[PDB]
Amino acid sequence: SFSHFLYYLVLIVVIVYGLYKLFTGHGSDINFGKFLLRTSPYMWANLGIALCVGLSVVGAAWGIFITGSSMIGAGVRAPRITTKNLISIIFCEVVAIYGLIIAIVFSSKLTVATAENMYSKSNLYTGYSLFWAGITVGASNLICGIAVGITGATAAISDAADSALFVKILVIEIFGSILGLLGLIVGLLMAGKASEFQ
Amino acid sequence: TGKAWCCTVLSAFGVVILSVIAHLFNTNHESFVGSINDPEDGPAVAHTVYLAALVYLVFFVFCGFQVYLA
Amino acid sequence: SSFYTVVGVFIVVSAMSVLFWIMAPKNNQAVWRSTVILTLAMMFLMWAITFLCQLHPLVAPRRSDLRPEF
Amino acid sequence: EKEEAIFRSAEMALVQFYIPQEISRDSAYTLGQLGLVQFRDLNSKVRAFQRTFVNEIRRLDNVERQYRYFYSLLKKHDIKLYEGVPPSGSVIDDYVRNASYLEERLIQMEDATDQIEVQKNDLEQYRFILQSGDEFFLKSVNYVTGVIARDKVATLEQILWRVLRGNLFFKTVEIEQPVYDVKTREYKHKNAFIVFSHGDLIIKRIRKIAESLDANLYDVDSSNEGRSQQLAKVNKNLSDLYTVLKTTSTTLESELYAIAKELDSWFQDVTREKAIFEILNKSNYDTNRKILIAEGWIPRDELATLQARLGEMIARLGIDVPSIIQVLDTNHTPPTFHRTNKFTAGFQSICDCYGIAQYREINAGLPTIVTFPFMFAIMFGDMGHGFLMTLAALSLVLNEKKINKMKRGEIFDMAFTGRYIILLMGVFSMYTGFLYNDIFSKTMTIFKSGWKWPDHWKKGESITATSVGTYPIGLDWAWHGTENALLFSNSYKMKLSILMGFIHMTYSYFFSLANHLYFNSMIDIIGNFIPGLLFMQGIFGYLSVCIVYKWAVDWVKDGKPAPGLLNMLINMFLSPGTIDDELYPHQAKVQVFLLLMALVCIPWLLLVKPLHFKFTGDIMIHQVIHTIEFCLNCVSHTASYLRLWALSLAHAQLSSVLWTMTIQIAFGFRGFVGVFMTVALFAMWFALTCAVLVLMEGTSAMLHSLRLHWVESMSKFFVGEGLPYEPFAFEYKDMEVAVASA
Amino acid sequence: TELCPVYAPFFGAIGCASAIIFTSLGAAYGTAKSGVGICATCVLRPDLLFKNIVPVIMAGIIAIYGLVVSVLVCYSLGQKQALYTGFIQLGAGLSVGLSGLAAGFAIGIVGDAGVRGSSQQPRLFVGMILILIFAEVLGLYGLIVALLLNSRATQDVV
Amino acid sequence: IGIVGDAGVRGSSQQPRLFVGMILILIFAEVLGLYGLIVALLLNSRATQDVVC
Repeated sequence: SFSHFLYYLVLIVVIVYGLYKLFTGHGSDINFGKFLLRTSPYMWANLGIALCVGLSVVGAAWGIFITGSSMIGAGVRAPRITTKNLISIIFCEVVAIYGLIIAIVFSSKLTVATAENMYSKSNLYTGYSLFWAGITVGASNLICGIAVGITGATAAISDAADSALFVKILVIEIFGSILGLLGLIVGLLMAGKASEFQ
Repeated sequence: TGKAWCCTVLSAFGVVILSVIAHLFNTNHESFVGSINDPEDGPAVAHTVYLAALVYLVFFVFCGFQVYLA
Repeated sequence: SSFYTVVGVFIVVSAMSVLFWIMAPKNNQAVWRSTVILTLAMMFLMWAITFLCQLHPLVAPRRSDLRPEF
Repeated sequence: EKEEAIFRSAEMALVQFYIPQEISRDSAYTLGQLGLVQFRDLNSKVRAFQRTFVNEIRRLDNVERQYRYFYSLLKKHDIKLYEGVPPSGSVIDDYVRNASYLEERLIQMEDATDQIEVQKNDLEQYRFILQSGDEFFLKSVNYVTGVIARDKVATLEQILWRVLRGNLFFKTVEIEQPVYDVKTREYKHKNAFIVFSHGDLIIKRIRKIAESLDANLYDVDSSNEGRSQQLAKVNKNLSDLYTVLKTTSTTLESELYAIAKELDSWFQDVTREKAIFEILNKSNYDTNRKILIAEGWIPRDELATLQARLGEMIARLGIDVPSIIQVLDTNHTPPTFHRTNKFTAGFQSICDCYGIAQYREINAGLPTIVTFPFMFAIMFGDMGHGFLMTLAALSLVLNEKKINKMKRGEIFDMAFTGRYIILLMGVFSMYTGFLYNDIFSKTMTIFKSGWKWPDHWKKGESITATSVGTYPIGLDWAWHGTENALLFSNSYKMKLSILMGFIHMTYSYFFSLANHLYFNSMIDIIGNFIPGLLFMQGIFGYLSVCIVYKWAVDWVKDGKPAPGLLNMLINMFLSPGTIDDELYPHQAKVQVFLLLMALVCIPWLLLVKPLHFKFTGDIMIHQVIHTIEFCLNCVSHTASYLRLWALSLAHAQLSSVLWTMTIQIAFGFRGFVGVFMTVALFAMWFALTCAVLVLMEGTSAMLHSLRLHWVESMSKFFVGEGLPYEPFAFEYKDMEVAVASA
Repeated sequence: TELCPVYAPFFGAIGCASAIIFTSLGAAYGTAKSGVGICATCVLRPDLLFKNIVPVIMAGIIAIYGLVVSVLVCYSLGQKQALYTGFIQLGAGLSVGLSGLAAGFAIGIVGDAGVRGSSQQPRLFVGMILILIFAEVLGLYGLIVALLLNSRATQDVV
Repeated sequence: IGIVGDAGVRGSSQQPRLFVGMILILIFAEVLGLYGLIVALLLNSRATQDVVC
């Protein structure tokens, strides 16, 4: 397709450029380390925070529409299921709660660094830490929200089929929610020793 | 028809609002001629808005007579 | 003026609320009391918020389009 | 005395009616006119001979169906009804027999006139084809001509093109008036068509194709004016058929006029009879003593009126009805009844849409009367649009009696029912627009400004004002047109949203307090109300008082840095005991005390009630779920009240963009072009103001105010699940509504 | 300068654009999907028309949140702002925009499903309202994070 | 031209009168390439006009 054509073209351009730089003796000109050193720690920290909250909300809303569409479809014949299938919606919400909490905790670190200490060891560490912990929390939350929404859709269907079948799928939903909790915990541990910008 | 009543309502609101606007322009009100981007004319804008309010008054009278007649 | 302006307006509004609670008409007395007293509470609260936000402002108006004559 | 019953639901008593059989209809009618008894369905369980009066209900339902058929015929002929002690019992039989007899006669007449109409339509179509021009018939049998439905003309042309393999000379002409078709009972538009071909086989194939599409084919004599004789013949047939149709229709309309002057009274009487027999079907029929046992819910203050009216009815009916009323205590849930009036009916209705109040709990409609229009007003804070919507509501409420007893529809009916809702929304929107100092995106200059611009400056110079005072009421008009107006007003409106939401939530939670006191659930006070109140105050009430205090303190004059309250609140939890900028002395100690209090209140709520149950089950999990929900809500609802500021900002920006576009552009022109441009741009600005600001933004603000009352407010106190009070009462059932509900 | 390079306003301007654009896209998806559901429902049940408008309004609030953040980060913009400030405004715009995008998509899908279900089962309207409230607080969370970042934008920037 | 000519020859075999209509639409599709040619010719005329090294 067109998108795959762009993927192949970009790969070809990258390989040709890297080989040209390598052959001409300028392979080190593609300096990822220097790029990481000279890039603003603020970009990494703010991208981490924004991607954390945004991806957590994306997963929460994702699973909400999955579970909710299935609940409303299954409620045409079984309107009883709605009240206790809202637990799936809550499980998807708790994901965005995780993302929001991490965003608040990380934005607490977004102080202004001094000009001569912008790219210090600690400031670069904080930028990388907030970036990667934000991606960890946000992506784990996106995955957890999608998974919990899928399981809540199956739970709504099973509940509509038989009242007794809901609790087992709810246990599966709890197992799904543990993933977002683990992403929260790891994001907190990754930024645990990250100082505020100084 | 309801066209006459709708035009009557719009024209009465036009008379009221454009009369207020023309008066505020004539008195060189802060909210209307205070800014540099706002018209420099002042009372000259007030005259135009008064003429527009009079046009809306003519429309109001015509449509109000028509709706009562119909 | 100061926060004491808010306190004085609160005193006046509380006096009005108490005297209306005492003097509320017997017919629909709960309706009268709730509607009037809660309306006074909300109106005063929002006035007090608007008054306090302007009491000791941290940001002053700034513009580049005000003509010198005004 | 007569209980107001608007703060809490009216007090209910369950009463048994010991109705004798011979006066059952009279008793049911008297209770119907009284309109204060909601009857329990004692025959609710399914069993043999469950309803004693199935036959009466069947008879009266058949009579109602016949009346609906009569009304359908009356509307078919554009005939208007005459809308201007119980019946004898034989009067009901007379209604049943008359309904059956008139139904038979009217079906016979309708069938006869329907045959006449269908034959008239056939002849009219044939005349219309014969009345076509000569060129319509210009490119043995040489063509096929007929009338086909408009929805099938294209299909017929495509099919004829394909069967004839091109070589198609097809003409179709629209018929101006739709023609009724008995097959679908639809007034379908039709087209007269002609198609030309030579061979007999292709003629018959075309005829079969057209007739398969339900096209009425006709035989035109010739392509020349020789068809004039057929046209004259059709005119003669149509003349005779018009005479016959008038003869039939005059008699049919005479009968319809005869029944129309009394159809409404018949419908009212028959509906009342069916209602009383429905009520009697809810009564146990004790055959041993020929009594009907009726259990009903009645307001306790109306019990005297019940007894007086039933005593009067007994006094009229001899003295053979002893002790017809017996109040009996029960464990059934009483219905929830709030005595509303024209003013409070709409607010009670909008609260009852979420759910019916529990019996005797605090009614949310009474606070809603003010809080819903005022929250709307915060999100709709424009004096211009507030005045427009106030004018609409005033037109609704001043013509209230004229609009009552008037056919409204749906949008007009909604506007009329919420006319006082719209009135308070408009009045409060005028007030909140005054406080925002906003009228059609412009500002008022009522009082002296608290800001003094510099003494002198040059054209286009950036000038900053000096605070010389405080604006008495509203936002200072010096902010209009400044490049940092939104900077100040966003802080103002964000803090205003937080503060008003905090006050609303606190009021609702104290309603939960008063519910607990009324139901004497001190366990709920100790283990559910107090921990939640302390949590919610010590966090967000502390935030609100911090907002107010930071407003009260002059930081520039004192030389102290104005603390960021968001940073303050976040560090209160993340970094307890450390203060970046000190709002007040001893801030660290007060903040750590508040944090420990709020943290303790979570085990408090989660344990004190279930441990009180266990030490003095499902109560544990219920309380854990309740505490989780409350702790999430205490933060999420405070956050949700930011929609007040959000919608106020959107409303103000929409007003500004609608003013700066359209109407403001007109002010820069002169002459006749300027005057016409001003007129047209005002018309455009008013149309977009009504459609976007009043209609779109108004509906958004109503919905978000309703959300904040159902979710943020009523989650604090409103238990719900109550049974609505639906007393057995008589009413004027409309024939339009009856036919529309068929 | 080091702390205020010339391209620093790019992140603020593009964060403002993102805040409005992604929230408008979410709100437009919500409006379109819910509105198709409403039109499908109200062919046979026109009495539920104005009752079914709720998902469209809850989609509009998403774009309103984006507008709020765009206004804030626009008034924080400046030619000589710090890279700290520009990335703060980028983070605010991106957070609210992505949250509003997700919330509006969920509102569209859930509102479509729920107007159809409430056409078939009136008891589903309350459940649909509840799910939409849950979907709307997600855009609210994105707004809250944007508010935190914007509040911190003015700190100690020189 | 490909799309319109395909449609117009498939429809002209059934309707002879459609030939002139297909010709008209094909002329309208051809003037697109003609406009591109005109733009290219004007550019090429300016390619070396007032050009120095």
